[PDB]
Amino acid sequence: CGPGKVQNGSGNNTRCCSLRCICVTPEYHCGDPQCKICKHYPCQPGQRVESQGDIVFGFRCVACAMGTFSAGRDGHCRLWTNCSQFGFLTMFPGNKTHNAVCIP
Amino acid sequence: CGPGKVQNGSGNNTRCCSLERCICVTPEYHCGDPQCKICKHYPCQPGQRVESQGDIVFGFRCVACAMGTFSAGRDGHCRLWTNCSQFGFLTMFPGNKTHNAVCIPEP
Amino acid sequence: ESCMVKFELSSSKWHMTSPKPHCVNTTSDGKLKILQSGTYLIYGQVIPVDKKYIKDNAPFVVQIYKKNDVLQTLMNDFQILPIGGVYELHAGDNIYLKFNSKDHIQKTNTYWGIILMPDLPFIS
Amino acid sequence: ESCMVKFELSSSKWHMTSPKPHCVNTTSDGKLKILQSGTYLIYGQVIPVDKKYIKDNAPFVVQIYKKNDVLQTLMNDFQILPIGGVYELHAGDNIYLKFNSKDHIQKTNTYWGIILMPDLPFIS
Ligand SMILES: *[C@@H]1O[C@H](CO)[C@@H](O[C@@H]2O[C@H](CO)[C@@H](O)[C@H](O)[C@H]2NC(C)=O)[C@H](O)[C@H]1NC(C)=O
Ligand SMILES: *[C@@H]1O[C@H](CO)[C@@H](O)[C@H](O)[C@H]1NC(C)=O
Ligand SMILES: *[C@@H]1O[C@H](CO)[C@@H](O)[C@H](O)[C@H]1NC(C)=O
Ligand SMILES: *[C@@H]1O[C@H](CO)[C@@H](O)[C@H](O)[C@H]1NC(C)=O
Repeated sequence: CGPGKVQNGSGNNTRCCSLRCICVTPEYHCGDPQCKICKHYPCQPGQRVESQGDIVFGFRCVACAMGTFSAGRDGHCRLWTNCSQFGFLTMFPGNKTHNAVCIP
Repeated sequence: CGPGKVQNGSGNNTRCCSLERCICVTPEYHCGDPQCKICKHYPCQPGQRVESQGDIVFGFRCVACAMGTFSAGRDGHCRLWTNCSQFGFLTMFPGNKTHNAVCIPEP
Repeated sequence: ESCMVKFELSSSKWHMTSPKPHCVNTTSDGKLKILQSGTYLIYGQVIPVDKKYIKDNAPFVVQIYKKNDVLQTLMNDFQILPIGGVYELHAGDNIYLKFNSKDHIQKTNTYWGIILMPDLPFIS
Repeated sequence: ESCMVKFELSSSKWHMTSPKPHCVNTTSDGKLKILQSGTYLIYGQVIPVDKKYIKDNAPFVVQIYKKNDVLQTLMNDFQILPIGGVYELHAGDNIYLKFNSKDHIQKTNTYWGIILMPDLPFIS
């Protein structure tokens, strides 16, 4: 999973805990707040997976917050890639559906 | 609604009790309780009856239709084959579970 | 001056505070026939078998009866099921349980019973 | 003696049999702390709101915690569920309820409590 983070579970219960475990299997999410088990609740592009509940999660497939994107069913708002701080300028700025492209 | 019956319930909970066991007559609807207090919806496929296990609340599964019978609809009731030989005609097509037997018209 | 009984499935025997409790005249079926009127508390857990040991498509349902009138109707996806609650009845009422299929029921660690409720007048 | 420490959710008041019960030192928020060790009986019904009234699609779950570890984990599809069961406990045990969303419960007609267990040395 990661060097400075904690691997727990196998197969679809795979997740990366910290010293907020995050299920790493795509379109799989923590079912409990402690992320004891990973559940299956896919979304669509431009949507994340909100999980209201304090012992067992229910799942709403809310759209992506402004400034982010998600181009897959997994339902995770990954942050935009600021080409400027990386070395390039941005050809297309990017939206909820899509991440920015960089001009070499 | 039925000759040896009286009508019970309305809409899709309609049922005609006899004798006191009842049958939901709205298609693909079946008694959910032993007393058939409510009719539930559990469609099946041709050649399949609807077994109902339970002593207070029924569970359902689309078991196939017993041999010697048939069911050409989704309602899930095994209607009996037409034995024309004991009834008066001969049979062209013997029939299977999905369809009813056919009998020959000329004789 | 307490009146408490408990039926276990494994032993099939009631465990009581007294040999002949004043409040009840139990049946070894698992049913019970109360004698004293007042506030009661039906309790007990009902542990079913695993969903792989099941046989029929019948759902897990547990009912509680007052005479022949239904009192409670519970159901879950074949996990632990606590039953009962506070109820006040009168002398000579039939209290027992009906299931959907007795083959759902695992006999180990399944129990029920009733206690006569000492009145609570204080508050906090 | 007889310590039944009931807690209605509407009034948020612990209806009690005794002024300061021998077995419990209750709290106002619905939690409690065990005083005397021994056998107990958690009881109570939990009335949820109607399916129409719910907002979030979070599942209906009711849990029981002893200290920090889990004691009971119940869940049904928004119907009346009873809680509790017989549990022997040590002294100073926290017994409280955590459910995923405090928004979807009926405060009216919802109660929980614990009772001390009189010894049961008789069988029939
Ligand atoms: C038995 O199952 C077969 C499934 O194909 C069906 O056979 C019938 O017989 C004719 C023969 O020419 C088939 O071409 C047709 O498919 C069927 N006839 C009709 C009118 O549908 C049929 O479902 C079953 N046959 C009987 C007699 O029950
Ligand atoms: C997001 O940007 C991409 C890149 O041009 C574009 O093809 C896509 O239509 C955009 N989507 C929205 C919703 O703006
Ligand atoms: C059955 O009848 C009820 C009216 O009581 C109606 O609301 C429902 O749509 C009907 N069909 C069903 C339950 O499939
Ligand atoms: C108690 O129950 C038994 C069940 O066999 C019955 O025979 C007996 O008459 C009951 N006791 C009384 C006092 O009715």
